[PDB]
Amino acid sequence: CGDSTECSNLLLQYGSFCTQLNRALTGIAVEQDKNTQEVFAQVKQIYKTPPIKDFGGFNFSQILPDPSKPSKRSFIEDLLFNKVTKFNGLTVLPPLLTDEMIAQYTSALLAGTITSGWTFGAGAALQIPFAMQMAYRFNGIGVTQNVLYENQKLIANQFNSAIGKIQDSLSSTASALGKLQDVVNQNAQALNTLVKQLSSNFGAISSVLNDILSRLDKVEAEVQIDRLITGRLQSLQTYVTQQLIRAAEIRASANLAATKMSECVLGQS
Amino acid sequence: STASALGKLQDVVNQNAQALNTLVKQLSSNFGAISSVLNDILSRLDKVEAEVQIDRLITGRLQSLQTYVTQQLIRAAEIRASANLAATKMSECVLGQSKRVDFCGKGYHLMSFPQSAPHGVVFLHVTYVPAQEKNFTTAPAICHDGKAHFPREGVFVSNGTHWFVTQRNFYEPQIITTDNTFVSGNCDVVIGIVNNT
Amino acid sequence: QTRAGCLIGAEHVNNSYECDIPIGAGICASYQSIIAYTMSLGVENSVAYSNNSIAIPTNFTISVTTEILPVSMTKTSVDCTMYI
Amino acid sequence: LTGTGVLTESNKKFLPFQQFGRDIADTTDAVRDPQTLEILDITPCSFGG
Ligand SMILES: *[C@@H]1O[C@H](CO)[C@@H](O[C@@H]2O[C@H](CO)[C@@H](O)[C@H](O)[C@H]2NC(C)=O)[C@H](O)[C@H]1NC(C)=O
Ligand SMILES: *[C@@H]1O[C@H](CO)[C@@H](O[C@@H]2O[C@H](CO)[C@@H](O)[C@H](O)[C@H]2NC(C)=O)[C@H](O)[C@H]1NC(C)=O
Ligand SMILES: *[C@@H]1O[C@H](CO)[C@@H](O[C@@H]2O[C@H](CO)[C@@H](O)[C@H](O)[C@H]2NC(C)=O)[C@H](O)[C@H]1NC(C)=O
Ligand SMILES: *[C@@H]1O[C@H](CO)[C@@H](O[C@@H]2O[C@H](CO)[C@@H](O)[C@H](O)[C@H]2NC(C)=O)[C@H](O)[C@H]1NC(C)=O
Ligand SMILES: *[C@@H]1O[C@H](CO)[C@@H](O[C@@H]2O[C@H](CO)[C@@H](O)[C@H](O)[C@H]2NC(C)=O)[C@H](O)[C@H]1NC(C)=O
Ligand SMILES: *[C@@H]1O[C@H](CO)[C@@H](O[C@@H]2O[C@H](CO)[C@@H](O)[C@H](O)[C@H]2NC(C)=O)[C@H](O)[C@H]1NC(C)=O
Ligand SMILES: *[C@@H]1O[C@H](CO)[C@@H](O)[C@H](O)[C@H]1NC(C)=O
Ligand SMILES: *[C@@H]1O[C@H](CO)[C@@H](O)[C@H](O)[C@H]1NC(C)=O
Repeated sequence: CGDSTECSNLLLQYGSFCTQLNRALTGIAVEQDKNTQEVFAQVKQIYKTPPIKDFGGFNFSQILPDPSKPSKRSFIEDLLFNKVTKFNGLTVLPPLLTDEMIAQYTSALLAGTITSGWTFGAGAALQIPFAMQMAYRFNGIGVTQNVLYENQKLIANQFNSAIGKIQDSLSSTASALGKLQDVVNQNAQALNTLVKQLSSNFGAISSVLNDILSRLDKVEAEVQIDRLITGRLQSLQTYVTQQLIRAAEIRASANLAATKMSECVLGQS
Repeated sequence: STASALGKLQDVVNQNAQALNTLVKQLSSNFGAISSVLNDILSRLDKVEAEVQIDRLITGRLQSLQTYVTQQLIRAAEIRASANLAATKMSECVLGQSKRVDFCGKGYHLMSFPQSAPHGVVFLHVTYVPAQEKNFTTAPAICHDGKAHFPREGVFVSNGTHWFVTQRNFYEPQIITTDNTFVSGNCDVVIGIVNNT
Repeated sequence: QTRAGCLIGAEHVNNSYECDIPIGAGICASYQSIIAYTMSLGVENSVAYSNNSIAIPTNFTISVTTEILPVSMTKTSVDCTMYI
Repeated sequence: LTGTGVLTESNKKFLPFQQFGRDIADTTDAVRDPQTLEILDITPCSFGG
């Protein structure tokens, strides 16, 4: 309608479509916070790594949080953030969890899984040196722990070189994060075409309510307004249905992600 | 005693009831017609004109019905996914012990029991959770006569004077003998080798 | 005034609790005169990590938990002539 | 042209034959006054939830 008494009166007797639309949108909006909470919020407490860093020769400085930065985001996170790239009744609501607490959950996970191991996923976190957690993790793929302790330095160097190569590949190669960019583009174009639909006659003499109201009388404008209302309602319904389908897909993906992080981070799948 | 522990099933039932109720209530709407009752608009009117009003009512009701069907379809897909997960839990946790972490209960899994519920299932998961920790002191390998010895299965600990081998999830000390140790090379490469007998 | 807008009828505090009514942008409220504040991710502890220390449990407990899964809904049929 | 909003000064420039500008969905963003001949931009009044 956009601030029209006549339009509100005409829309009133169209049942309760608007209530259903708002309810569906609110449900799918709550579902996002539900997804984020059920993914990240796996740990009862928040852990912090000790300042003294000596993990048997490995090096995690590029993935641990950097206290210098105000956001406490690790280097790889900053590279990722740099890699990835009006008002007509539609609004965008902020997420419940901001970036800083998300970073803190990631840091807590990443610092528990370094010193405690997998035990912090079941009961209370139990300290254990990293060079022995690797022996335990070899012992789980049919390779005896005999191998590791003669190859500590070679394995450490290979790990450092690999992580550096990952850093360089992420920094240089573009479009390495196509999936997230695709999701964002899909949402943006859906909103954009929904906005653009407002300039369609739909059979009416014009695409602006105020002008046809101001140029006509309140007997004949009825039909034109009705055509506009039904067309716009159809478009909005279509957009809502598409949103529902995409939300179901994203929920499936988030369930997969939660399973992956529960199985591979908190233990050896 | 504690209610509100069964939110999911109650929510499902309420959603179905609300959808049905609003579908029924949609009959009373006018959809731009002159009234929401067919008989009166038929009686008060004549032939070639009331047809338009009846068409308006028909198309409005048809749109409402299609919307209801689509919502039903989406909910059915969701319930199908949930039931597939339920069947998986039925198959691999009830009929056997599971290894994947945090799939059936928090902690190391022991078993499950199924119980019915008006439109679903209730799993009682019996799990295992340790407690009452200590510290002790660790060394990755023990070399006797210059050659290393790794434990066949367990981990090395000590209480200050005597070294012991144990398992990973329950404090249980044992003296060390060849029966639970195996040799590999000589102790000059591993970082953490400590003397013992 | 917050990042998500503003609150009228609430009084800000500088504490940290695991809140129950999420407001948004990290801010969230509680009753206790209604108050709003910054949520606490949890009680933060530091594991006394070193390279030569472990923590072996000496006792155990058995806990019986429950979970609930819907499996189906009611089966409905609708006519066309009778309804429309 | 009937509208409702808040008027403010527009720093843009119109061509002499230009009358008013719009950007998307027939949003008349800037308008020149018919008497004094200056362009002021229109922004919608504040709304929220
Ligand atoms: C761990 O990795 C970091 C990052 O690469 C290292 O820090 C850099 O080390 C190089 C070589 O020592 C220096 O030229 C850089 O100036 C360092 N950068 C910063 C920001 O400190 C760090 O030395 C590595 N540490 C270990 C033990 O491997
Ligand atoms: C093992 O001993 C350590 C100390 O060597 C104990 O560590 C405590 O950790 C908490 C958590 O940060 C600190 O508040 C205490 O001050 C530490 N105690 C000290 C330094 O004496 C630890 O509690 C002991 N037990 C276990 C299971 O780790
Ligand atoms: C560490 O554990 C060992 C194993 O029990 C203890 O050694 C025994 O200690 C008892 C009590 O003093 C004596 O009666 C036994 O004769 C000891 N046996 C041996 C083989 O030494 C030891 O006392 C413990 N030490 C500490 C510091 O806890
Ligand atoms: C565990 O870490 C500590 C601290 O880095 C190591 O202790 C150092 O060991 C070197 C090698 O002999 C000495 O030069 C230092 O003086 C020691 N410092 C302290 C504070 O103890 C220890 O060697 C490491 N142990 C293992 C098994 O990795
Ligand atoms: C374990 O004991 C052996 C021998 O008992 C040590 O090996 C040598 O011991 C002699 C006698 O004290 C020293 O002079 C040498 O310097 C030792 N060699 C080396 C390479 O250390 C060995 O050092 C002992 N290791 C530990 C961890 O106690
Ligand atoms: C392990 O924890 C259990 C749980 O409390 C302890 O069992 C209790 O032990 C006390 C002392 O004998 C009894 O009075 C209680 O009746 C026991 N609980 C139950 C439910 O029977 C057990 O003692 C602990 N074991 C150790 C070695 O500390
Ligand atoms: C505490 O909260 C009050 C009100 O929210 C605020 O005025 C004050 O600056 C905060 N900090 C301190 C140290 O009082
Ligand atoms: C428009 O005409 C009125 C009436 O004569 C006059 O007062 C006003 O100054 C004129 N404005 C301009 C811009 O010429």
